[PDB]
Amino acid sequence: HKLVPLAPAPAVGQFWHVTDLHLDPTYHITDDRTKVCASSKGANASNPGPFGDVLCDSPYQLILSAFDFIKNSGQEASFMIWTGDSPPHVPVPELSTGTVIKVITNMTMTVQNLFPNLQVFPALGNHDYWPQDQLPIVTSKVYSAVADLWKPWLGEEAISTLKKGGFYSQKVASNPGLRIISLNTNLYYGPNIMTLNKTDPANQFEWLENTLNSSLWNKEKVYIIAHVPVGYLPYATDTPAIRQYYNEKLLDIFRRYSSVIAGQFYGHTHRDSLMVLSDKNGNPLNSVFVAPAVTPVKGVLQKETNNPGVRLFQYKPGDYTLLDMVQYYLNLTEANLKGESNWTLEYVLTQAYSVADLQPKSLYALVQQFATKDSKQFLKYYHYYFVSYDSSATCDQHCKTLQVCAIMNLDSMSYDDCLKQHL
Ligand SMILES: *[C@@H]1O[C@H](CO[C@@H]2O[C@@H](C)[C@@H](O)[C@@H](O)[C@@H]2O)[C@@H](O[C@@H]2O[C@H](CO)[C@@H](O)[C@H](O)[C@H]2NC(C)=O)[C@H](O)[C@H]1NC(C)=O
Ligand SMILES: *[C@@H]1O[C@H](CO)[C@@H](O[C@@H]2O[C@H](CO)[C@@H](O)[C@H](O)[C@H]2NC(C)=O)[C@H](O)[C@H]1NC(C)=O
Ligand SMILES: *[C@@H]1O[C@H](CO)[C@@H](O[C@@H]2O[C@H](CO)[C@@H](O)[C@H](O)[C@H]2NC(C)=O)[C@H](O)[C@H]1NC(C)=O
Ligand SMILES: *[C@@H]1O[C@H](CO)[C@@H](O)[C@H](O)[C@H]1NC(C)=O
Ligand SMILES: *[C@@H]1O[C@H](CO)[C@@H](O)[C@H](O)[C@H]1NC(C)=O
Ligand SMILES: [Zn+2]
Ligand SMILES: [Zn+2]
Repeated sequence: HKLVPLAPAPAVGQFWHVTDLHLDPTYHITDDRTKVCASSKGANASNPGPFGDVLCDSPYQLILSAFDFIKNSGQEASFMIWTGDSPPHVPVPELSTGTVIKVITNMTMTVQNLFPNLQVFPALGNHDYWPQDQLPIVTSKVYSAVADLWKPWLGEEAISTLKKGGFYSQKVASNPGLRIISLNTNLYYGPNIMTLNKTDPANQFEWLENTLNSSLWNKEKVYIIAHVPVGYLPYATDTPAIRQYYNEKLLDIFRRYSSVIAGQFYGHTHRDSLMVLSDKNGNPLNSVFVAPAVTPVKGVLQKETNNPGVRLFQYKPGDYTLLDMVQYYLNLTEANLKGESNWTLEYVLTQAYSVADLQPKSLYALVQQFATKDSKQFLKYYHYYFVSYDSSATCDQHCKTLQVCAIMNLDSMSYDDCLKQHL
């Protein structure tokens, strides 16, 4: 037979996920530690170095080290997802629309300059707007500016919806049959006073339903990406990450389409968390991966924070089932002491937890293990939750119940049931 595609001589696809870069262009080592970074809001940086400080957002040197690590890692990857939050945590009057656009431009061009051939799928974060959190339900300067910045990666239809509402879907050029849906979940975030009481802000739910329907009929698989996740904040009691009304509506769509959705990937929490979306009777439907931040920032009172992280997913080519996740990190104290970075493997999920893959069943069974008393699996998970920032951090019985309940129960009814039974 002539002119047949050439067969291979077990291939695995891979993609990167980076999030919550939070560049602080003010960062510099100075004798007066209240002047190291505007993101410390006048507190003395604790022990600052070239790669940052726990009381500061990311120096450019830290962000560049993360992307240089990716570039030089020897990992092949066919795309990258980037789930938002580029400007630093400074007060509203210290920023502006133009300043926000300048920072997002810097990060976008850093990526485009270092990875000219790599398609990247961004999502907007709640800090990717001026004033922060107030992302609107109609077009805006920011939405237009990111549409221009991200045009190398996005087709006409995606640019159109991004300009209008901050969301889009896009085919993955290197992966026929895979579509990325990039939601603007900041429309559902509590502090957003521009969307209070709207049943379908920016018509994103209607759009999402229609997009998933078309993916079904076009035999596509979907990865969902967004900044703010669904479900419950695992360190708090009964505090959904987005407003309850919206969390419930979004989860209803995700459950119904859970056979088309092969992955969900979020940021915002600056922590390494898992969730398993199940139906009301506890049949696992969809795996959810919240990635930790590059920035190590924390407030003055907060007891723990994260080390900087970036992560890589492995998936089945042409099928898009998730096979593994490799979490990398920077030991910030180690890097700052010597002045050179050593981005390094934190863990491989299948090896760390002795699971076969990232399918909902495999993670659902793992979390049953977490729940057993003195589970070594949960102890490891809690260490990884802060990206190995503090091995002596402990999670008492109340803390663990809040964590496990949030991992397994993404809707209000299931979550409440879990707390009533175990708290
Ligand atoms: C769900 O999608 C089907 C399929 O529609 C087509 O296939 C998609 C992959 C995409 O290419 C769409 O643009 C296509 O229209 C919808 O069924 C079609 O609906 C149109 C009217 O809008 C009708 O003229 C066609 O005959 C329908 N085709 C079939 C096979 O039924 C369907 O309406 C969508 N459902 C919902 C609830 O949105
Ligand atoms: C993004 O911003 C950084 C600095 O905020 C720019 O970097 C300057 O030059 C080198 C590398 O180009 C940095 O290490 C320095 O920190 C920066 N200079 C000064 C005086 O601080 C970088 O060029 C910007 N990138 C883009 C694409 O705009
Ligand atoms: C990151 O690097 C720091 C500094 O090297 C490590 O700090 C060690 O912390 C343990 C307690 O957790 C101490 O007993 C050691 O003496 C410290 N080592 C040094 C050389 O100071 C820290 O453990 C590292 N983080 C990880 C996850 O390995
Ligand atoms: C910062 O640290 C120095 C100690 O070297 C101290 O004199 C100064 O008052 C501190 N400022 C604040 C706000 O903690
Ligand atoms: C809007 O407010 C009313 C009453 O305050 C409430 O019944 C309704 O569910 C709210 N809608 C949304 C989308 O929050
Ligand atoms: Zn953030
Ligand atoms: Zn955020």
